[PDB]
Amino acid sequence: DTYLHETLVFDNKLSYIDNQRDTDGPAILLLPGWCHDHRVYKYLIQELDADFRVIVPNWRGHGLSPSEVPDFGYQEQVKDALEILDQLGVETFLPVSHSHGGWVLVELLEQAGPERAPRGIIMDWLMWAPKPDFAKSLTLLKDPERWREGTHGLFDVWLDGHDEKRVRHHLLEEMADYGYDCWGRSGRVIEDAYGRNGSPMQMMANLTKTRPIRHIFSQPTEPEYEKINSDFAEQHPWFSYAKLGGPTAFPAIDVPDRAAVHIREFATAIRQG
Ligand SMILES: Cc1cc(=O)c2ccccc2[nH]1
Ligand SMILES: [K+]
Ligand SMILES: [K+]
Repeated sequence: DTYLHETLVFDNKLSYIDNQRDTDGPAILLLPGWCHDHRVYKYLIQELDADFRVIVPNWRGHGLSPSEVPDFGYQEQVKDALEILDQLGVETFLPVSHSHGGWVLVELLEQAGPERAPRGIIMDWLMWAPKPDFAKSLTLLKDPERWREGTHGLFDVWLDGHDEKRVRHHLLEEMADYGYDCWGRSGRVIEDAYGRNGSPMQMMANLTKTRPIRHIFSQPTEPEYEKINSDFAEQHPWFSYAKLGGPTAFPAIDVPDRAAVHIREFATAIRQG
């Protein structure tokens, strides 16, 4: 992209997006999920580019040139993200995550505190403990014989029977160059994160300093899913959700306008005390 930079972060060389917009805070920090890069945010960046400083960190072995790296998890993602934020001299940021980027967002909210990271937005992140089908997929991702088969079953779930041109391009073209190294790592970390933390909702409830977090999602579409978000929202003043009605698990791609108004609303709220 026009905005794609690269820096040394401890051992590893990481690419990141930085639009270097010279404007009022907070910074908008878009956090990739596993085994994809800033390319998932190219439509979202367009919505935000003019009115905000937009930062997109790419994880170790993630970017236009995927490469094998030493095993790491979401704690390393936080430190990696914070190291890029120190080098860019960014203080106050609004983290916005996609899917299992959420583990990075919540740990980041903890480690940075409510002053630097006063709110967060989590997009299409499975709020409940893995269901058998998702549990099955992590299995396949972790198996060096069937990891690719694992990715294809997930692609089926994320597209939800839609011929959605932009999302299909993301999955089959922009994730094509990611291998078992990444997809195997993704299965290991996400499985461990649900195992260790219970769920995203347990992790968020467990924060030392609870904060405005909004879950914005299109999937899953079933009533039972909306109710756990609704019940959690009832129990926690700080939690809200928005069902975006988009066709796929990638609203950043297929309803970027809708993603942006929620991001903008949280950005506005931050700018006003
Ligand atoms: C980009 C992306 C989205 C996901 O929901 C996911 C889940 C498991 C493994 C890898 C993954 N990768
Ligand atoms: K279509
Ligand atoms: K609430």
